[PDB]
Amino acid sequence: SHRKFSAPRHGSLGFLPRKRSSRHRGKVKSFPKDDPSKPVHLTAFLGYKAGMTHIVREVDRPGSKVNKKEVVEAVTIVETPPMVVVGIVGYVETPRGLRTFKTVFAEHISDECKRRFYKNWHKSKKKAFTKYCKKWQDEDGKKQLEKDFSSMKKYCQVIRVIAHTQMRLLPLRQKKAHLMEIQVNGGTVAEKLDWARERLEQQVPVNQVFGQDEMIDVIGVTKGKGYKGVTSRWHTKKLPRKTHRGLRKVACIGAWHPARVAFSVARAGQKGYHHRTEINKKIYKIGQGYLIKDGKLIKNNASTDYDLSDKSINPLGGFVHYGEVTNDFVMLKGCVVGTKKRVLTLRKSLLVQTKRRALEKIDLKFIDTTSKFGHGRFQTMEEKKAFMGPLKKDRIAKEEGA
Amino acid sequence: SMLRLQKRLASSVLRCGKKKVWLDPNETNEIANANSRQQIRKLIKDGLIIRKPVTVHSRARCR
Amino acid sequence: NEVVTREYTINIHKRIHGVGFKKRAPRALKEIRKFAMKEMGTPDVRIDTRLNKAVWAKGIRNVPYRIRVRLSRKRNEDEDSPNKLYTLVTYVPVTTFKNLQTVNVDE
Amino acid sequence: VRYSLDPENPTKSCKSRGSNLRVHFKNTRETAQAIKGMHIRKATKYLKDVTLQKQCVPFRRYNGGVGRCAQAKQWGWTQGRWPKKSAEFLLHMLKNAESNAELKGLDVDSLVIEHIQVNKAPKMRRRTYRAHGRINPYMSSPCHIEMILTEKE
RNA sequence: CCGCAGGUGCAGAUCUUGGUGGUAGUAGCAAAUAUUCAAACGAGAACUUUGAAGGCCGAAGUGGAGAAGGGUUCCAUGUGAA
RNA sequence: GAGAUUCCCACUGUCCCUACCUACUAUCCAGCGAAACCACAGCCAAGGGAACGGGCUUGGCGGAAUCAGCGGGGAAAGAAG
Ligand SMILES: [Mg+2]
Ligand SMILES: [Mg+2]
Ligand SMILES: [Mg+2]
Ligand SMILES: [Mg+2]
Ligand SMILES: [Mg+2]
Ligand SMILES: [Mg+2]
Ligand SMILES: [Mg+2]
Ligand SMILES: [Mg+2]
Ligand SMILES: [Mg+2]
Ligand SMILES: [Mg+2]
Ligand SMILES: [Mg+2]
Ligand SMILES: [Mg+2]
Ligand SMILES: [Mg+2]
Ligand SMILES: [Mg+2]
Ligand SMILES: [Mg+2]
Ligand SMILES: [Mg+2]
Repeated sequence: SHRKFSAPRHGSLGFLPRKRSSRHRGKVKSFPKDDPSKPVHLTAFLGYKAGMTHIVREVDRPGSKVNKKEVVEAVTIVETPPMVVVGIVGYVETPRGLRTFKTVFAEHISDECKRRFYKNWHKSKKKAFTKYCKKWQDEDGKKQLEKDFSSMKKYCQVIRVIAHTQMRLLPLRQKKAHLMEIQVNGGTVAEKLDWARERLEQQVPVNQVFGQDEMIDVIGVTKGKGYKGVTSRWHTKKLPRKTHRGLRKVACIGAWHPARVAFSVARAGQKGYHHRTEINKKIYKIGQGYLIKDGKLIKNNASTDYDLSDKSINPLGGFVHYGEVTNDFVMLKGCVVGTKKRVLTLRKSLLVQTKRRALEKIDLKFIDTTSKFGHGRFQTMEEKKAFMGPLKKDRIAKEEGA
Repeated sequence: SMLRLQKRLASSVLRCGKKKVWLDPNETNEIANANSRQQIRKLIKDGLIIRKPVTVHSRARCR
Repeated sequence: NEVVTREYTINIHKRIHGVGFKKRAPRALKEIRKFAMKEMGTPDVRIDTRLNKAVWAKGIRNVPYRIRVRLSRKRNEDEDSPNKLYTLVTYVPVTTFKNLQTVNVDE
Repeated sequence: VRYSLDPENPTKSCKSRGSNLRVHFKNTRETAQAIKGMHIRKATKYLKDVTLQKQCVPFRRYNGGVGRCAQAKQWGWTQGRWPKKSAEFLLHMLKNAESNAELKGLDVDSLVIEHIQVNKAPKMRRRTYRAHGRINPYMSSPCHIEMILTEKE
């Protein structure tokens, strides 16, 4: 008989293989549709989730309760050191799909990039691409490479560049760089091949790929939660306290017929570490990173047009469980999948942004830099010292320093 | 080697519990050779077997 | 050399963090033994009874956060044994742990 | 005594046997299958590593409920364990076989385990007590073991 | 082979007795806070013994002695099959 | 009055709406090691059939060996209703 009262289903069947992701990076799975009218550009980038903070900004939304008002909004910092382009892949369209036609790798592949090709770098002889790079010098290999480029020009429909991240600029333990095929859009195949070939061995910063106050997609693997039950995994109703064999269960896992457990019944297993794609994350800021012209510059990270405070994006005492952010970063709006120092893919939006939520100018007034390792209450070291005055350890240091 | 008999006999001779019987951990063979209460008495006289003092339960706090 | 003796300080707090109450002191002994094995490369590690008493001084669950120990690598050449070297770990009483380095100590 | 699989030449070969050994037949069978065909030095160090939990024996036939380990990937398998008692019993049998090889006067740096066989022994009865005044068996599963080593290099 | 005579032919009877599998190296070895260090004996020590330490019973006891019941379990030495 | 019932104050995780922590397990390992049950076995839809099939017909299809869970089925087991 029918269930006595109607209730919506727990969880979505659109994510049913609720399993550990087979990948750690997070693959794009759909690049933006290519039109030759646009200029040649890259469609994606790789960053690392540094941490979260919040900002103060004035809203320019007419007809809203918060029009011309100040709001506090949570933001995520994604450290994005420049990618390095080391290869070009061509794809050809077939009645069976896109297939890889030819891959051409640049000379002088970086050490951290070459680490990706080895499971045990310590015991390796570091021989990868050593014979391949020799064909960039002799005339035979150069002719073969030119033939490969011409074949890509005359046969391939879409081309992509292999780009890797720069581990040495990150505060992480890992030295193995992350490789990625990033699609080149906006032009003829010849034009995008010329563009990619000029960008071989070069560094592409994040400001050449993404711009201010545009809405992008974030692709990544969520935080792992291990083996979880139905109550935590599918958020089913807890059974009453009087239940005998357990109350964190689904009471009925199916009727007598069809005499099997259906795939749509909530059951325990892996939770978290799932590949996910969240669209429409606005870029509130693109930080500039640390420079040394005559002295070290850190203002360009957290100083706004109304703050004018010489402070960087790093919170007081550093980002918890990440480290210190010294490269370019992207201040996105809201939360982003994954743990700290988890690698994320930033992709251009597949959609046309016409709503007034999008295309809205973002002007920050304040960026919070209090310590996240507790209830931080001071924005800067100088402010904390000015408030608290000299201390005992400062006194005993100055006594020795005379 | 195994001094259960010696500990029991020492407790009986010293008129204390087996808690308070102290056998010399270095003179294990000499104590193990003791199989009689006379030999236990001789070991007590020689100092290889000692009656440990009562654990202190002070009444200064109560006073 | 191989008959070297050094003075270390061990973060028992760090190595015991997360261990249940009835396991903290036994795990502190196990971590001290593992620390000695890692530092001196000797599977044969003896722990002085004074050091054991120092670790068990405050009961089974309130183990001291830091402890100053002395690792001495000594010849085991007294009988036919698989290992010819062993590490004796003794207890070094200190009043403070501030600014204490790992120091080579002479004979 | 009658061994199964008599050696092809009983002058380059030595034999070892044990009966009613108090080890589990299933674990011992898996360990014997693991060390079968090995050189004697390799088998000795492998059994020592099994005792030290640095190399596993793959549980292939008697694998019901046996957990997974990383060391099972050395073999083409997933389930492996470290039967200490089986390893020690096979080590004693290997020492006995090496002594027999010494007595027969053939050098023990070229011996290979060509034959090894584990058979069930007569079970020994013990008793366990269950919920409602019931008695259940608590049988042991001892095993006979035999091995034939042969010189080859 | 010719006759004679049967306690004369098994797949079953939740058959009788005996033996053996899969289950399965699985369930399990989770009631009463707790063990650690060194040494000795020893082929072999998480469990034995000694010493040190940390704990528990807390005198209505996990202490000291009896009745009923048991019947040698008491004590010393030795062994390491079960 | 450890009797049956209704309401009120207080109280609260009974609930909204669940979350987190602790001990012992479960889990993995060394050692030890049962039992229940068992025609053969074990993926489905429909058909017909002792009128609700694991086997038959017609179709869908089918890839070694396994681990932790689970309670839809085996018209599961337990007892000649
Ligand atoms: Mg309805
Ligand atoms: Mg109930
Ligand atoms: Mg915080
Ligand atoms: Mg099983
Ligand atoms: Mg029982
Ligand atoms: Mg009974
Ligand atoms: Mg008859
Ligand atoms: Mg029959
Ligand atoms: Mg088990
Ligand atoms: Mg258990
Ligand atoms: Mg007490
Ligand atoms: Mg009494
Ligand atoms: Mg007795
Ligand atoms: Mg059917
Ligand atoms: Mg009937
Ligand atoms: Mg009846």
